[PDB]
Amino acid sequence: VIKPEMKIKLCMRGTVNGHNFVIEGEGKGNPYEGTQILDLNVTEGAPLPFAYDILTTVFNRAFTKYPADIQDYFKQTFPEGYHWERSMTYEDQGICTATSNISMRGDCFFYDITFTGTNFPPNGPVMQKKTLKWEPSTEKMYVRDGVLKGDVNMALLLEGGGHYRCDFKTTYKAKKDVRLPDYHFVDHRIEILKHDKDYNKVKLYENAVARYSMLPSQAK
Amino acid sequence: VIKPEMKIKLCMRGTVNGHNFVIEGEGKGNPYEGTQILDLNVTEGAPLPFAYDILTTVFNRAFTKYPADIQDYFKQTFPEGYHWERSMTYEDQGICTATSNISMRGDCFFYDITFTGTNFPPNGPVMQKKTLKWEPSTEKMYVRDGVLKGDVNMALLLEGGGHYRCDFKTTYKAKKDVRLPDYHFVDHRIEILKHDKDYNKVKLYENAVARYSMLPSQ
Amino acid sequence: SVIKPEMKIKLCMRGTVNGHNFVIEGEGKGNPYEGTQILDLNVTEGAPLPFAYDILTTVFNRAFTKYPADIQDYFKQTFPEGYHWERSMTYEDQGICTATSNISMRGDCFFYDITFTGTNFPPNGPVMQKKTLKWEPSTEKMYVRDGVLKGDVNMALLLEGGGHYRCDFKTTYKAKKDVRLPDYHFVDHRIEILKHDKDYNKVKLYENAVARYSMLPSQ
Amino acid sequence: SVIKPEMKIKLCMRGTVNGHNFVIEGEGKGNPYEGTQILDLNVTEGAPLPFAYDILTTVFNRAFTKYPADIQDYFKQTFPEGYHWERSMTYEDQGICTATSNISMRGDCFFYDITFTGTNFPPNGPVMQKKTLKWEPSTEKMYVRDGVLKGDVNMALLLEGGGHYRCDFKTTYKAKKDVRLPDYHFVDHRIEILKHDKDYNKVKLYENAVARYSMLPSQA
Repeated sequence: VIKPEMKIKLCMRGTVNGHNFVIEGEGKGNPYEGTQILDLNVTEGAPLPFAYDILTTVFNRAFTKYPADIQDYFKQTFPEGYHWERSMTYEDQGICTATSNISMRGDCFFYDITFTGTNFPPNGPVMQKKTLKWEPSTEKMYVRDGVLKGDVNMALLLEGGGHYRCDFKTTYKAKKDVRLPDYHFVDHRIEILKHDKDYNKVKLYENAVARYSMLPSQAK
Repeated sequence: VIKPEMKIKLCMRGTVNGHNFVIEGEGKGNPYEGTQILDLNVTEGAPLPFAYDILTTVFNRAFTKYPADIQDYFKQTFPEGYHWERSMTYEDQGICTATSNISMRGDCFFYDITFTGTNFPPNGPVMQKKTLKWEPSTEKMYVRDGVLKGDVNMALLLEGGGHYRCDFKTTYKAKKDVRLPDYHFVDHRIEILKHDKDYNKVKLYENAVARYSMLPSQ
Repeated sequence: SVIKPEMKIKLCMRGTVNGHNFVIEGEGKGNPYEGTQILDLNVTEGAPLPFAYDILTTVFNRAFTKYPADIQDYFKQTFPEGYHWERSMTYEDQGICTATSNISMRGDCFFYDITFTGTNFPPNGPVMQKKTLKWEPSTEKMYVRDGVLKGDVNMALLLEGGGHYRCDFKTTYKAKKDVRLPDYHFVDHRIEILKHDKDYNKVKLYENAVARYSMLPSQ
Repeated sequence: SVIKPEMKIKLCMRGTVNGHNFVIEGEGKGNPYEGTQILDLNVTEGAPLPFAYDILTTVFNRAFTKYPADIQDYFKQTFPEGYHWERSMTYEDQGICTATSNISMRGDCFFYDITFTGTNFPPNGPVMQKKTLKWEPSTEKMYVRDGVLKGDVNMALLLEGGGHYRCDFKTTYKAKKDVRLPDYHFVDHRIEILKHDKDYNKVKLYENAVARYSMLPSQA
């Protein structure tokens, strides 16, 4: 069902700081290698008045390299697919939510996305477009109430060299009965490969890899 | 331009726990008295699988009784209007956001609303519809960076007794330059006065009054 | 009843904020059924304090609360044995403070044994640069949870220049014995520093608190 | 260098959780460059503890971290003068703990002066009911802010029954002298109770901690 190469099509409807916008994307990736590339176009609301980086992790954990010894919640859930829900709590009290309904037809994933951003300070690094990238990260994956949660401490690198923190809490909900994983980690590195001046066109890459801890247990 | 009686029309497009919905409403109230009634209809996604109460405060601070010694940020901004943004952090990590763009044509307010709910536990009081009402509340109003913030500790009274807590942080953003208020309070009491079985049809009322502290300064 | 219309207060606080250890002693008195009280506070170790004194003030007793008769008073009925309370204070710039208080009584005197810890205040923030003027008056939401009484309050420091710096308080109040619990209600506050010396080595502090239900009628 | 291949540890903690005062002494030793250590802890007042001991364990020194040559070691650099740390621990059911530790050195021994406060734990929650099995292994995000080092980590307690109970840690580590500051990096941990007596009056405690950059390469 999940092919070695899969295409992607998406549509995000968003509001941030009261500015409405729509973004469409198309791309492709390699689910079993945990890599993917998307081409994103702002089709309504351009140019965006806020840092593009707040959006980029909203643009599918099917694209994760899972070792054989950890259950792959994400690839098991197709063709039926899954949705996810996320809260993003920034350290200056900007709060974003997003939801994404993920389906499959043929060799293509489709995502139907909403994004809301609230309460960003006008002089803060989001509304002043002071961000450079997300740092790579490690997301903690755990089962709760029969679905999978993933929490990650994310940080934007800023112009100037400091960081701006955001706490992600995501719940990933399979539309079929899959084998559930044990507690584990997904290491990520998301990167904008290219963009025009106002980020109306963006080329976006993510590498993600699941694992257990590298440290052995002593209490055994 | 804000009349003694104003009408209201609204539209909400919402998603909670992945469930999309659309609610339309109409009503009216008395802005200088701080009271209003709305009639709300679920037009898509009926029946809602969650507690209707999580939406009700999202269905306009123009409907507030302001004494003359507190600047009224809300009434000053019309006819151009204002927009607001809110986060609602529940104690069990459900997080909702909402935005509303509020305009006026004649004797009628219009609201264009989004609502997103994330990460509600499936056996919690929201997804199990165990809520009875919001308690009345006291919102704290303070100026920040030229606009008006209001924060309020909210609580849902639950079936069975006990409360479920939610922290609201709102930013209200005037579309023209207004006189800003000093720190103050808005007391509220919101109530669903009638509903049908599945809350497809709701009649909703709010009373809100602004004030300084009732305690004198030493 | 052992809560007399006039009661005295004695307290000791051991604290640490931003790594700086300190000890504060206080003595005072108030009128419990009226909701008013006065304290004289002296820093006995770690002076001068490197942070805004206002972070400490609400930790220096809900026994000093005016309770209308239709609202159950959780607090006075806990005595003579008393009660303890535990509090988290989460500031908007990620400073987080905890405090605990054990409140006992002998004769016409309350005694408080207090701890305070402050973590992660930004070095240029209004706490460590002492930019605060006062707390604003407040409304605390009181609700039963798990057989004890919780109170949550959105607090705000007025700062030099008229902006505010927000703090969310979450307190649990726990009677040493079983007592009748209240319905949901509110406690309004106004806390004020009446006098201080330049480094806040000596502070005179006042509070007024009054419980109520909502003044708005119900439909 | 004053940091020897093997260092001893002595510590005193004064704490309060849920109204319950206690004092815990400890002694042990570790290998700072290997990132490993063992402590033996003894409750000297307030025994037996009425709460899950796990809440205390990460408060019982990042000098014990294996740092690679390409990441600056904030912690080793700050001795003999030492450092202090400040920590908030926010649990998902509104329990909030703080801790502070002052870390000094004489000869081949570290000394820690520790406070711990725990507030607002629910009485039927897993803390007060002693339902915790262990912390999961974790990945702490390390970043400089205002000339000192912060570390944030998403922690989880494994519970009886197999679910997890989340806690968000925010730490600030503050050197007592000038040191070379590191770039953004990670510290992987695995903390374990190796042995304990019936009421946890005596506990033998191990940590392994290792600093790293991300394992994933950049496409930028």
